[PDB]
Amino acid sequence: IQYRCEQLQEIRRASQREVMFSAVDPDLSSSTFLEPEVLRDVREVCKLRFK
Amino acid sequence: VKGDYDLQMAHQTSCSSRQDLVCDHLMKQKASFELLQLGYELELRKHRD
Repeated sequence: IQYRCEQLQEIRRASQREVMFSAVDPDLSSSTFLEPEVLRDVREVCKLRFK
Repeated sequence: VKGDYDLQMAHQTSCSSRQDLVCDHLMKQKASFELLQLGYELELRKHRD
């Protein structure tokens, strides 16, 4: 039971106010701003399914 | 007739392209929905354990 609670607590902590989604001004090509991992993974999952 | 055909072909090509765009958007949308759907299915199994 303790093992399970610890697992769900870890998920709650990870959920807390996280993932800065910068509005990619489309024109601003250059700033190497690094896409949050969640966004990249979701996009890729969605793209793969689209293709 | 040739002139007309040319005109029609041109119109069609334009329409096809527009259609492809619409299709692409709808498929993107479907892809997103299916991801979410799978998410719900996965979530119910863990509640059963």
